[PDB]
Amino acid sequence: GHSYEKYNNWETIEAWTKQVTSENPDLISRTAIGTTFLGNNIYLLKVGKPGPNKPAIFMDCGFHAREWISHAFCQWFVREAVLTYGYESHMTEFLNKLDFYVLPVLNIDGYIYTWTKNRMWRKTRSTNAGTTCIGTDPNRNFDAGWCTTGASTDPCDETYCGSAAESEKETKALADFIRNNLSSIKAYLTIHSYSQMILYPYSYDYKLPENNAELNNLAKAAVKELATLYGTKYTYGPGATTIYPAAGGSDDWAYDQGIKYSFTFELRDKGRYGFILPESQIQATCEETMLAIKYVTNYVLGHL
Ligand SMILES: CC(C)[C@H](NC(=O)OCc1ccccc1)P(=O)(O)O[C@H](C(=O)O)c1cccc(CN)c1
Ligand SMILES: [Zn+2]
Repeated sequence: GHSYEKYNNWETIEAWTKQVTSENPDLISRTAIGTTFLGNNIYLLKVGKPGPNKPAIFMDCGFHAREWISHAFCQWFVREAVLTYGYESHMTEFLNKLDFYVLPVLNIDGYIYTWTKNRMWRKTRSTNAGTTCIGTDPNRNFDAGWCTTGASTDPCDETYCGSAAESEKETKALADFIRNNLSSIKAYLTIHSYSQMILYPYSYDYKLPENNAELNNLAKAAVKELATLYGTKYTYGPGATTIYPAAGGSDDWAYDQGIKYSFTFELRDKGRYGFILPESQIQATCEETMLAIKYVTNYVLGHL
């Protein structure tokens, strides 16, 4: 069975996407936006009070297989949306005015692999010509300074950038969806762990984005808000200087598509448990992250 306070395997998350939609058709629609290399269904949940010509925020989780708290957050977010709509004024306004496109797990094949074989797997599970080595790093696979820095051209490496930008079915599916909905998508949020950071462009170069001041102020306010709940301290800034250079990232790509609010979240912790964050921290991690996500949503909505 599914639990919001445990890590759930893909079979369970999939059944959950169907169940939560079936139980809340007036707040959620489910579509598949493509298949993974191994033929799993890439679900996208449109969360919001349905209506004509609404703006949108796009959020994905599960780019990287071992970052289990990421997957857990997208599920937590959806329950908060459906349970508090109509009761909590902010979420009610959010869902009335805009849609959240929530992609609960992008790299499903890798996620399944962390359950069945190797808990520390990161990449996709696609084959590579000429080698037995498996997988591409999805967050090096976007057309954003592709493979120019902080990425490897070797399929056997953890940061393999792929045979070409969008070579992976999963990243092509995500990019295709965003390109087809650029007019409506006002913010792009991509959830990773760990490090307790909010990052914004750029990661493929040390150059700063045109609205750097605004993004910094927004990130600063969001981390302050997150800390109000349990005292958890986040840092923030441009990807390249705040953590390390990493070309081909989805946040940089989305930004260069014209989505002016583009953020990578790095959730708990700072290395004590790393990727193996105990289930006993899921609730607190998700609740504080909610505050930051809602702060950003409120800001974006107020600036349309
Ligand atoms: C502990 C976190 C920082 C994660 N990093 C990570 O697992 O690094 C593994 C690694 C292994 C070998 C070489 C280089 C890196 P992740 O969430 O994967 O960091 C991402 C990424 O590497 O895709 C990240 C790092 C820097 C900037 C961005 C935003 N574009 C995103
Ligand atoms: Zn990651």
